[PDB]
Amino acid sequence: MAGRLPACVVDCGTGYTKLGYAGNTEPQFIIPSCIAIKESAKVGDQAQRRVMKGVDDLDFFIGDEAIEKPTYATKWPIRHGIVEDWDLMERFMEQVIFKYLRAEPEDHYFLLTEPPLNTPENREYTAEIMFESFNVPGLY
Amino acid sequence: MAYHSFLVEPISCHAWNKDRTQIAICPNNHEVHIYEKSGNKWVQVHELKEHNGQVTGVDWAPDSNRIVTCGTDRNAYVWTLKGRTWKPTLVILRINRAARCVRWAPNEKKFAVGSGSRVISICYFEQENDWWVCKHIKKPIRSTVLSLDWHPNSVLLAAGSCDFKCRIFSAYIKEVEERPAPTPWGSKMPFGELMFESSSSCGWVHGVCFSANGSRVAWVSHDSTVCLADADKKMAVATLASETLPLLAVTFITESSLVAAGHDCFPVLFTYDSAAGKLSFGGRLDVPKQSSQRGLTARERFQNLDKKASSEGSAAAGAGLDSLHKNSVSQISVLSGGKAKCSQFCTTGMDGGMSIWDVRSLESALKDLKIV
Amino acid sequence: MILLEVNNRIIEETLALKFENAAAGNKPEAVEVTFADFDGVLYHISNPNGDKTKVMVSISLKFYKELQAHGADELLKRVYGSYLVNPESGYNVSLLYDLENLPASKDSIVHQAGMLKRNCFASVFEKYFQFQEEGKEGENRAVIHYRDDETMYVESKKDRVTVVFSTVFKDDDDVVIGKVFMQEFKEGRRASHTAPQVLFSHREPPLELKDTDAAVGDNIGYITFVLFPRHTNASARDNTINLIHTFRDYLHYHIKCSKAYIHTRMRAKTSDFLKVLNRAR
Amino acid sequence: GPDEGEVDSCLRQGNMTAALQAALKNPPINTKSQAVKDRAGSIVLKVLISFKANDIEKAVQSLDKNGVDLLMKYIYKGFESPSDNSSAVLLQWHEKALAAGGVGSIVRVLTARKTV
Amino acid sequence: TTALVCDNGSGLVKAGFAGDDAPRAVFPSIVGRPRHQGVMVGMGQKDSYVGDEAQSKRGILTLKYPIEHGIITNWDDMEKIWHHTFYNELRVAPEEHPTLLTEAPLNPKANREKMTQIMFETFNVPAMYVAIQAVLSLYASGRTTGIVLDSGDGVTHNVPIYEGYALPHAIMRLDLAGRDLTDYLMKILTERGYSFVTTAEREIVRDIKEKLCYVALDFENEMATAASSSSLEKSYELPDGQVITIGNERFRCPETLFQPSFIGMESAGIHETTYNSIMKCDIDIRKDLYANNVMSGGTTMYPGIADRMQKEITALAPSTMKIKIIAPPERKYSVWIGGSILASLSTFQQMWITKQEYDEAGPSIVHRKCF
Amino acid sequence: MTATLRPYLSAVRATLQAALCLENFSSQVVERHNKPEVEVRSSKELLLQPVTISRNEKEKVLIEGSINSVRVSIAVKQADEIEKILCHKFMRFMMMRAENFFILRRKPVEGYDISFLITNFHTEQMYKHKLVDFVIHFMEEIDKEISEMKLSVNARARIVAEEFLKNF
Repeated sequence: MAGRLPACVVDCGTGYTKLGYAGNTEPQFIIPSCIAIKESAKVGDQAQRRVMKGVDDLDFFIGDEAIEKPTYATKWPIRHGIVEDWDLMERFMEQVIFKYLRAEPEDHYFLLTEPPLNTPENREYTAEIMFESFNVPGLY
Repeated sequence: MAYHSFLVEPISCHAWNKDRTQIAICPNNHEVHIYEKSGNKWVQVHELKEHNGQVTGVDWAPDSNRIVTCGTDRNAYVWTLKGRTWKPTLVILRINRAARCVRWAPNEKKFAVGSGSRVISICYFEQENDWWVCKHIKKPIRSTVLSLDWHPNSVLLAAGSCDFKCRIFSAYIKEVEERPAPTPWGSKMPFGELMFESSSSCGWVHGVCFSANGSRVAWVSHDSTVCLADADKKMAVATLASETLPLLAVTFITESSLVAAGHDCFPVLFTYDSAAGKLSFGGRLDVPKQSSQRGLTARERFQNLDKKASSEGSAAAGAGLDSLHKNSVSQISVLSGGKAKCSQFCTTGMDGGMSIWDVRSLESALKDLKIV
Repeated sequence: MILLEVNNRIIEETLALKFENAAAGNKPEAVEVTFADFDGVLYHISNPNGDKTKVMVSISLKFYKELQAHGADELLKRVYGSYLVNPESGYNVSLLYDLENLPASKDSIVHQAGMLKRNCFASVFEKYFQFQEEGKEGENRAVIHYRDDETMYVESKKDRVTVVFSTVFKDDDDVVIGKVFMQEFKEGRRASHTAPQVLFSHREPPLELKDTDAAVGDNIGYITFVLFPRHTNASARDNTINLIHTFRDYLHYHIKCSKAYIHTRMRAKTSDFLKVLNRAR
Repeated sequence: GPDEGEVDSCLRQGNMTAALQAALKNPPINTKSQAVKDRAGSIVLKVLISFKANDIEKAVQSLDKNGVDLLMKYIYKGFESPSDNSSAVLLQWHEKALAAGGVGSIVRVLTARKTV
Repeated sequence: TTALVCDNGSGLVKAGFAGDDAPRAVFPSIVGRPRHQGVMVGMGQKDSYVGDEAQSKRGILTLKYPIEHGIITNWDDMEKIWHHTFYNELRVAPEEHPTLLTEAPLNPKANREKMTQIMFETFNVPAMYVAIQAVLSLYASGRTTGIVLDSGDGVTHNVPIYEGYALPHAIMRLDLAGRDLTDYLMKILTERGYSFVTTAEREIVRDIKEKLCYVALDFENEMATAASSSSLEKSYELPDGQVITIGNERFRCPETLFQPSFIGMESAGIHETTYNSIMKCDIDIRKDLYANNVMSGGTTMYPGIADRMQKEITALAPSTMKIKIIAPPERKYSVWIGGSILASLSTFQQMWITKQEYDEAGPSIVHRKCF
Repeated sequence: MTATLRPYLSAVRATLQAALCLENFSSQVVERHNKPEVEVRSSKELLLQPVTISRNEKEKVLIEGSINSVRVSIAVKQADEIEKILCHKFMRFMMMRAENFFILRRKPVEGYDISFLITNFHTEQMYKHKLVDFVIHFMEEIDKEISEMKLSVNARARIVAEEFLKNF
């Protein structure tokens, strides 16, 4: 059973994420849920607003190697009062999927993980994303 | 003239001893303390709780000092100052859900009622009950009462209703009274009977007021009709509606002029003669207790880095209304000189303050009525 | 940061570890793999031949039938037929890295063997290169249906090597970009003063292969891609093939990266109205 | 109910003030049929779309308070129906009707038991 | 009610409605955006201060008016200013009302699509057409026929008309504007010894010049005079409480129109350069043209230049025929008012592309394989 | 400026002066627990009229009122998918933040484009007419913000080759 490709698991841990590939017998990965962006706050010069035109103005890196990045604050979209960066978690996972795993989420199937004490809105806004951004054939 | 909120109660009603000294209040929720005219300061005098149905109206019989209490429970009582505190003394009724308003048959004979249950629970005292008891006008009425006024002969009654139809009634009880004098509106005067009507189902009648002897009567609905019936014009009637914001209150202040107030918070005058439908105004009555010199630029600066409502306007000079007229004004009454010769008048609001007022500046006219 | 490699992060590190392990003589654990890439890939990997000292990668795609028709095989017999291998079943072909297929310098192949995807594409693109170099029009076009709500072919002309396309538009909110921003490429290159011909075509495939204005006034992208020899030299070529073997697939992923992003503005904005809403007081 | 020929007579004769007083004449208040009401509303709205901005205030000052209240019931009747930017000419009518009646003319439409 | 007429161009914006006596929507066709760390961070400011607000804040801002391959290139910075029009000047939608747009002669290919892409997908106008600005001037004069000068802040052009039939080979478009003047003009401050001379003072330079400059009457007489006088020198306040007193420069640098050669630039001087229109024109008309010489712009409001350019032109010209040279009060301001008033000839609308035409093919209904 | 908006919203605020009614009653036949009174309206004579108010030809408002609680809904000229679904990436985003401001009839209601649930509680909670003098006009400003997202989003269209091709 498949899209073109079968199901796989990510366990989306609030320290490290873990996963493996169709046919293996282990998580091939158990890995830092972390990402680094400069937040040194001297917001200055040549100003612009209200215009999403082609950029020269982003400075960011993701995963275990983002831990090395200087002035880049290696944040963690783990859940720890910080929750709101489920916004970044999309772009983050888009990197993971298409660029670390180097994969195709409209062809595979998926299983993903949540805590018992979960509220709806943070997932359900990401459900348009799951089926319009990630456009998966099926998941739960 | 003068104002203060000694503490910021949502004064939902006010009542007194006839010397206007001990202010009782309908509070927030179910928590009363009475305060008193400490010269002109306001200082606590009582704690009351045991009428537990919040509070609604009352009828403080203000000579005899008997607050018949009402609200969202049949633990409704003559509260009386037992020397110690105002304390309960039970009434028995056959209303349900609530009592909104209560009304001494003017000679304090009994009171009339407005129920949470479509009805007039006509309530009469029994020494034998140790308490009141009632009988009911469930019919010919259809729905219940918001406002009440006995005609001065005290067995004759007017009311404003959620049954809308602007009807005049009799409610004599054999075991406390005898039937009243040949009422020109209609004189079938036993229990529960209908004297007269004006065809007006025109909003739920919200204020009812006799002229200075009740030869004519006014009404208003909360839908803000303003209206009358006059007997000597041969059971004549009148109706109008205001221009301004919807009514809180109206009263006669003669047989020919009345004070009205609404969500505009300022009072406006009304004037009349006897020209049937010729209902007529007289303009806004008040002048604000404020002047333009108010300000404190330091906190205006501090809280223009923060931004809560931080784009200014004179609406804020009345906490949204302008005129110092607040989140809202909430009641009006005459203090002294009365519905003929007033020397002072007063008003309440959501701010919890006493206010007293500029009357006799407006004394500037003579005589009234014209048989038209 | 958003970049990629033709060899895979997932694969190179694990199998170079398996080959660090092969150098050490180490014993197995159970690998088998299937997955996907751009271009509709079914990757595979395995413990083939049952035993403690082999690995095999394999791959399968439907339109291999349109591709084995072409002599791709010979460059690959050099670069990868340096290694000793056989096709697996169900897969088109497979690479047996038997741990006795490993050299002294075990690293040296790893990158190359991983980059094989695009390199298989390049192994046949060279024929249209050779057709252009031999001065040949129209030669032997590689009509492939890699995709099918889309179309493509590779072909040649004496001056210039070529590819052509189709792709059906789904939404007008896409079309309003499609029929605008490539016309600030087809009329706009001054700050990007390099590019070969690329013609995105909201209706128009070229004439030897299909014919122009074959869409709903805008509803099919018959894109086309044609090379100046300042690309068809033995160099500027390679850079560019790499982009192309991801381009629109990768782009249509970047779309969503940017869709997500606006919600910064929107977070700020919506939070601003939550501020503004107080001011009624 | 109103008379179509009576209103068109004033309207075609340039007696726009008479067209107004005629189009307001004998309102369908007592009829429970909405169709007879909408005929009167179409008569009145045709007059309202036919006016000149400057002439509105002359015509509005000719009405008594009952005419202004009835007019507000009709302006409201117009406003339920978007089309032809009718609401733009109606807003200019309202501005004059409001200047003549005052806000009590709004209150009285909001109180009505039966209406146009 | 309305249809929309604008000086959408260089200098200030100078817009109004159709038919008005005056442009009214008026501020610089240039804007600024903070050049700074906003050290009082969170002080509630948006990222731009615009023309008049740009000037109110010009010590704060980065500003744009792009490459002399056009007037501008990221016209999608007037992006912002489109809204600055629609709301911040007006509070209205263009999408409501038929629009009179304008563009110059000889614009390179892509213009009109890239424009109309916005003008209908974005500005969504009911229907529109685009004018060329020269004869707008003659409408105000009530004329059709003569030679029309533009020199401005965007551009220059030199335009023969004959009730239409305007000359494709003897109309003379040129990049030139008052825009350009300052690069020579401001190097002089080191002759002035001013250790203090920047970019933002260019506007004050332009100020002093617009207050006190004129074009020299016979320049070596002026040079001998500057070599012998300083009544030339005239005082000017500066923002801390200073004055500077300066004023030979005030007509020295005002020679460069005859001497582009000042930057070593191989261009002829002004009237000589311009004469070539006429030289390429019909020859017969060159009598009658003596009465038909129409001249205008903000750049045209200087003293001394008029008699100078006449005598200069006269150094090219025969005598022989009856002169009229034609340059009105407010010629600088005037052009929008003539173009405003055109719309009264409602005929002017009938040319209009509607949004339908623009939708159906695209603006491929009208762009630039079209002539 | 769009100046008949002044007649429009001055007449809105003249309606919201004629009829700033909302004040409370609980019960007289059925329970004291004050309801979504505008939803649960049984009968007319106690209550405000049901109403609708065009601006033009697509644009209009609905207002409906129990004597104590009220609906609004408002309709917009716009009708392209490029107008709608794109701003509805926001009208999705919007609705949890309605839970942070408490008076939406929380949906982008069709025939209109939105709706509101309004009640007497608010009249006792803080303030007076500065409230509606904010609200009715704030409601335009959040429409003028569509122009703000407009150039924003159109400039996201100007992201396009400005990345992919401009890499080279």
